[PDB]
Amino acid sequence: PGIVELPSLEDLKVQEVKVSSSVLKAAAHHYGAQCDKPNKEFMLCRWEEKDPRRCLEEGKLVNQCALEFFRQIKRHCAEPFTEYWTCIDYSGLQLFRRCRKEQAQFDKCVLDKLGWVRPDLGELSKVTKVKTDRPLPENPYHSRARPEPNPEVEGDLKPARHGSRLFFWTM
Amino acid sequence: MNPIILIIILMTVMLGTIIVMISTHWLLIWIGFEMNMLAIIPIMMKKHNPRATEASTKYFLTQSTASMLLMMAIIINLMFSGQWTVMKLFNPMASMLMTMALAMKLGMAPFHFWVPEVTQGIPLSSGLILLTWQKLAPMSVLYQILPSINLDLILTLSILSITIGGWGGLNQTQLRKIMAYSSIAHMGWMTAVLLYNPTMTLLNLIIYIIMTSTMFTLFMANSTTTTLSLSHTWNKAPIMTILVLITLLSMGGLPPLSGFMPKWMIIQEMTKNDSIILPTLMAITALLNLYFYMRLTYSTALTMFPSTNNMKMKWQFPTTKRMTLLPTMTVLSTMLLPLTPILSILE
Amino acid sequence: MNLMITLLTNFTLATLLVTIAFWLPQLNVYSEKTSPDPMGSARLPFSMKFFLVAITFLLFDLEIALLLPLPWASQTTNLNTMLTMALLLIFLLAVSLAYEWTQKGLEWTE
Amino acid sequence: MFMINVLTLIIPILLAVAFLTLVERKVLGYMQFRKGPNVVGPYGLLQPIADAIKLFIKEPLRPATSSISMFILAPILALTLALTMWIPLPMPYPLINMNLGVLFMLAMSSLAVYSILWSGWASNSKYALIGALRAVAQTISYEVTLAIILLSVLLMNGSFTLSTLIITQEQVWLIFPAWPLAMMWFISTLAETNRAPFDLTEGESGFNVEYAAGPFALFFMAEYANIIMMNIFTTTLFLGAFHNPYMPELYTINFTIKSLLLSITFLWIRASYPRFRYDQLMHLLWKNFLPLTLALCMWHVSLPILLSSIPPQT
Amino acid sequence: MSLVYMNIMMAFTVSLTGLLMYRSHLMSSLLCLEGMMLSLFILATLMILNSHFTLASMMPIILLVFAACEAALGLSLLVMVSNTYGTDYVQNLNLLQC
Amino acid sequence: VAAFLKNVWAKEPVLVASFAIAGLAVILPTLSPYTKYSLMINRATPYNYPVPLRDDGNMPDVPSHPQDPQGPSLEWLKRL
Amino acid sequence: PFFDVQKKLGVDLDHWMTIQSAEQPHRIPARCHAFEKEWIECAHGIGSIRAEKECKIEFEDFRECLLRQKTMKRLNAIKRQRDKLIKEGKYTPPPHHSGQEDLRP
Amino acid sequence: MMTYIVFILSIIFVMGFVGFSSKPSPIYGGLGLIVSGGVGCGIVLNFGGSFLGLMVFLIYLGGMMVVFGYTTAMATEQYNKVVLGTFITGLLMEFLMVYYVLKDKEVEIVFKFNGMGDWVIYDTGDSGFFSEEAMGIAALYSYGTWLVIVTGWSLLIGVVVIMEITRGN
Amino acid sequence: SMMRWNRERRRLQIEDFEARIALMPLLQAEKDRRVLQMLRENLEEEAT
Amino acid sequence: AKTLLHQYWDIPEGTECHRKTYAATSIGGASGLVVSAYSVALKTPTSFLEGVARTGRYTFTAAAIGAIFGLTSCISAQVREKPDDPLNYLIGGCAGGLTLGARTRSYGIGAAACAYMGLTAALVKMGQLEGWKVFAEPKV
Repeated sequence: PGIVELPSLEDLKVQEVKVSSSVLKAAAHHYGAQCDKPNKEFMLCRWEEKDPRRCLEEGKLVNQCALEFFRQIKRHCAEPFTEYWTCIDYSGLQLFRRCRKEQAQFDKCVLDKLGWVRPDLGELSKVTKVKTDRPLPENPYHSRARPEPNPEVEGDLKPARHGSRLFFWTM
Repeated sequence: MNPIILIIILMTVMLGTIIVMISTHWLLIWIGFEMNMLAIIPIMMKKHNPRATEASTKYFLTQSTASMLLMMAIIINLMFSGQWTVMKLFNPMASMLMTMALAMKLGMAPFHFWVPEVTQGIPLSSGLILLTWQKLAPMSVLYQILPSINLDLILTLSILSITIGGWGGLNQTQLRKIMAYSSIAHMGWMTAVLLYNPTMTLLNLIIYIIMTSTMFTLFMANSTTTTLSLSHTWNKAPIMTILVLITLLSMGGLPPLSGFMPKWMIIQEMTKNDSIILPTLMAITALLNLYFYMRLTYSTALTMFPSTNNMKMKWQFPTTKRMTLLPTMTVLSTMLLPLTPILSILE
Repeated sequence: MNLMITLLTNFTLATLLVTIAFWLPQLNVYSEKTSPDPMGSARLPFSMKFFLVAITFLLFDLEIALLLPLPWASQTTNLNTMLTMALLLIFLLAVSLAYEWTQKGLEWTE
Repeated sequence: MFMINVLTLIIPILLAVAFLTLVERKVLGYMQFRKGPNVVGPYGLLQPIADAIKLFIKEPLRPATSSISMFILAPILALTLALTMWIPLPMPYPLINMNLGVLFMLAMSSLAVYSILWSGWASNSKYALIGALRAVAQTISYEVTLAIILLSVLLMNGSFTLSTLIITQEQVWLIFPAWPLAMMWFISTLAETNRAPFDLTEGESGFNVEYAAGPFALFFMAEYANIIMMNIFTTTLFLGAFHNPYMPELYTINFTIKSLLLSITFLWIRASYPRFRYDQLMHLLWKNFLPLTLALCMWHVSLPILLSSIPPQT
Repeated sequence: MSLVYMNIMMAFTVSLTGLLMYRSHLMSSLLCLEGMMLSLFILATLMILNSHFTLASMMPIILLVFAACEAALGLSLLVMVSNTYGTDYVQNLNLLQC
Repeated sequence: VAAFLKNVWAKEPVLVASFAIAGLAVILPTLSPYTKYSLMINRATPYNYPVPLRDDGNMPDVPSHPQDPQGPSLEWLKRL
Repeated sequence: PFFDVQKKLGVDLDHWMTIQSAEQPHRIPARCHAFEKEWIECAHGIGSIRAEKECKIEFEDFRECLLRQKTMKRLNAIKRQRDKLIKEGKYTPPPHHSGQEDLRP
Repeated sequence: MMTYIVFILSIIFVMGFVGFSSKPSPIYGGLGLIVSGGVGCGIVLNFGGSFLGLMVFLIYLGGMMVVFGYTTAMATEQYNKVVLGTFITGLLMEFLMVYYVLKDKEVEIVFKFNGMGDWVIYDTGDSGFFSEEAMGIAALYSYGTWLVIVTGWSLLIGVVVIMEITRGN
Repeated sequence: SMMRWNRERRRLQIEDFEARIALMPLLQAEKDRRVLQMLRENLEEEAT
Repeated sequence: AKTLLHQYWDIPEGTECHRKTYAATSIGGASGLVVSAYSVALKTPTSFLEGVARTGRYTFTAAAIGAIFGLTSCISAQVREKPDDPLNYLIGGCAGGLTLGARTRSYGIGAAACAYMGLTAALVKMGQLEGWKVFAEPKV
């Protein structure tokens, strides 16, 4: 069949978010609140294109703005973030309920120094809208033309012509 | 034999068969088959005698082996298709395994070896149920899988079943074994025509169901199980002798009776597809069927066998049995020939 | 693989215990037992109630396996259909128990 | 470092069942105005060592084994099913953490009757076979009622994982809103271990009469391991103690305390009631335990939907 | 396909060739029936778990339960033979031929 | 209807207790009005991502951010 | 015959389990959801004969997605060639296929 | 060797079936098929199906073949050549197919079969915060109405059958 | 007491699911780049 | 044993006797093996030796029938210089019937087998020439 097209490594070389699980888990709410629009753009592109090779650059945009999150964490309130992620990281299950005091301290420090609001329950679970400049793909599945349907029946139901015609029957 | 329990069991059998009929998933087909055999097991243990236990053991073993083959076909079809619609299969092994699984279920030779034994060991109502209602569901299963049916296998099974049923019924003197071999021959006759026009298969199934029901109803009404008591019945009611004579005349496909309706029209769909030797061979085996039918009517009504002395007391008591649907099914099995094109309702 | 490691270690410790209990006292030279129960010569009677209660256990365990997935199912969206199905299934268990009560099942082994 | 954990789980099990025998001996002595073993050492500390070394040098009974392989396989399977089954207990973290640990223990407890069946089959005496069949029937029925009770308990919990059950029992104990299920589970833990007042394995012939003293000791250690297992299971699942994620040994001490008093309650109950009959406890389940258990299951599966208290899956 | 699939087919054919040419009583036939049970269960579970068909996890469990009840029926049949001839041998099943 | 109830209570207390508990478990989910609260609790759990939809230009019921007031909030579980 | 009670009285009993591409809880995708979707949309309302004569390419692609036979043959040939080339020793594997390459994240 | 573990267990699975294929006695056949059920459940468990594997342990092995042993204990009173011949025949066929799939890595019996290890058909995707088969089983009470209806009806009818056909009258 | 505690546990489950939902697009992009890097490496190795 | 029929019919009639003879012998051997296997399965043999004696008797008898019928048909087709004649198959069928009667220690059975096997081989030639199809594919 056809040759599968693959981008080379030159389109795949970026800086990496070399962070642990609890580091991402501690600031995940402010992650979803601050860098929301590039994430929505990238996953709308992913869900409508259904092809990684047509969304890669968009993901790069996310991989820029996410770093712009962490720098804003690092230069201003790095110590409360350190306390929060180490308290989260001690738990094997990574439960959010066992580090409420450090969560409140980090929230207060962020709200006074930079002012990011922790989202309420159900805010991140709702569906949003994206303004995107890419065109809508008319053929996402790469499908050919469907076969022509067979013609239907038309006309009035005429009576039987000369009966059943079963070797002697006229009725 | 609690009447509530018997009613519930009969409703379970009906529900299982209709679940096989009306479902669109293979699992529900197997569900109906399993519930049907599970609820038909107590029907063959009605009289509580060891012969019934023997017959039910053989029946359960054969039906369970067929059901395991049926899952083998279903799982192979799932592997090669990934979907569960009851339609043409997507693998030749699936079609082959399904074909002999349904042949085992329906008593088609050479998988017929349970049919003349089990029907010998069960009461006549259970024999009527097994030879009439059990054949309905796998006919529906075979009808819904006809695009993927291999022609050679079903033709070999059909001709082997017809020949073996005729030659096995040529020797037995018990009524139930003769009925079993006649059912085998009719099964082969109406499975030979399936791939060309299944309307003929449905018509032959309905005709065979009606005619076998008439035969079994007459056998329960006369309380006769062998050839000799069926000969002795002429002292009790000669009209019943006339009725069994005319419906056994109809049973061999002699015109102008109803039994000539399916098979002749089956031949009407053999020469359309350019096949000539096959209807001749099955007609010769139908002549064998008519030979032992003629032997039965010679023993029954066309002669006058010597009776015993106690018939006189039996002349002082009318038949008190619930002779249900005997006249309607007797008329529908003899004088239905001028209404042949009624098969059009089966399309 | 750690689970199978634990299983193999446990099975080998059981093998070591039975080897100590079976072959270690064979060093002793005590005696040979020639040895020349209420069961004299009769065949084992087929007490049908035990087989009946065994297959009753089998049927009840089968539909217990049917009844099982409620803790996982409790998060489903259609709660009314789940509630109807679970109540009707436990009612079916009650009906089968009532039938097994009525038709002389729970007598002579109550 | 995993095999060290396996060894430190499996060797204290054997020590704990030997000290089950010793503690049960002096408790049954002191319950009945007499005294237990105190001659061998200080307060009878060295008695289980004497028991083990005595039972590991004696002669066998030499039975006419119909199947030698089955006779060998029965005590190995019994000890395996008693010893490898202790894994998923969360004290405070299990050795192996399963999402379906309770189902795992339930399945192997349901299949534990194979040792009894093979012990009955290995002995050529038919009365031993009859006793084995009676014990198997009692055990499978009582496993049915255990299955229903446990099904109700984890549908109250909502998740099959045993480690989340500690989190479930944090505010209040499960015994407070499931006290009737608690009483049926207490009769079931009294009864499933082949114990008095329902001990039909001693009154009239055991299921291992022709078995040797070594296999008999193995069977007894296996039964006592199952006893401690299900006692600790009742302690964990009906009397869940407070567990700090940073300070775990308070939870370990607390559930050890509840396990010890529940084992003392076991030895208490076994020394206060006369034995039942076979038809008596068959009547106890099949006409008195099963409908109440079914009604409790119906009520506890209808309650969280009407109370808006459906527990989380995760 | 995968090799484990063909191993399950060979196992099912082994159970088939064991179920038909028996010499012992009906317990061997029911054991080979349970071999067919187990082979079909493992094959269906492997197929459903490999192709990520989430709903058809209803297939394996059901594929047991129904025939499991049917298997129980077979046990009762053997008990009937054990209540009639003493032994459940298949050579005693020669009463319906005549 | 009164003497038969006490007769079945004195004869078989277990059976009448089981029947009473089963009847209560049958009639109480319909009578108690908190079943809908469990329904909206189960239906609002985000097991999958709320995948955003493309803005054609006319959709006032959808927001452009999770913090915007429009859309379905989940404060009723917070208050209860 | 095939009685369609479900299409008659308009009640679903087993249409949801029938195909792999049907609706499932939490919209969990199968491995071959798109292939089956395209095959069904190719073979809808045109008859089985014209479906098996005209939509053979889509059904063959769906069967290759389900069974993965050509991928098996390709990967086996590649691995056998690697084993041969390590037998005569003309080519050596790179460090990124041995586990010492400083993986991407 | 490790990566073919399921296949290795599958081989043992076939061996387990041979362990009761010759059928010398029902008790030994039951033991061999118990071992085969254990290794087949291990095959299921290695694919990520914990729930179906514990269904196999809890019901097939610990709840139904227990009843099979209970029934076969009521007969087959306590105390072959062609049994052993069929055992060696099955051993030779099993080992011959083993060398076929270990040397050729491909065979034809009915279809084309490959001998390469099965570790290439698994999935690198994530189901999220739930096991796929867990809520697959859990969807029975929300979608499977008719199936649960017919299952309960069939099991109740089986109870009726047990009460009726074993009454003897 | 258990209805109060189950409601609190449901709130915590909603919070953790929201955290995973907000976290996962970065993981999706990383996995996409990972599988494309692996496929390109396998393709180049197969070529040479 | 479908391709064996094709290999039997791939050789032209009355051209080479040897390959037709071995093809007919293999067809007879296969038919005798099927008949003997069904006889052993249905009728229980007294022992292994008597069972393999019956199997060898049936197999060698049917193989001799096939070889004689094929050889006689080929020599008659050579001696008449007409492959497209049912007379050669009639003579071969009578030779097979005579061989079967000689094997079964009979002469009236041999004459009946002559008549019926000759008619059957004549009809086989009829179907080969005029294209008779007893296993007809569904056309309409």
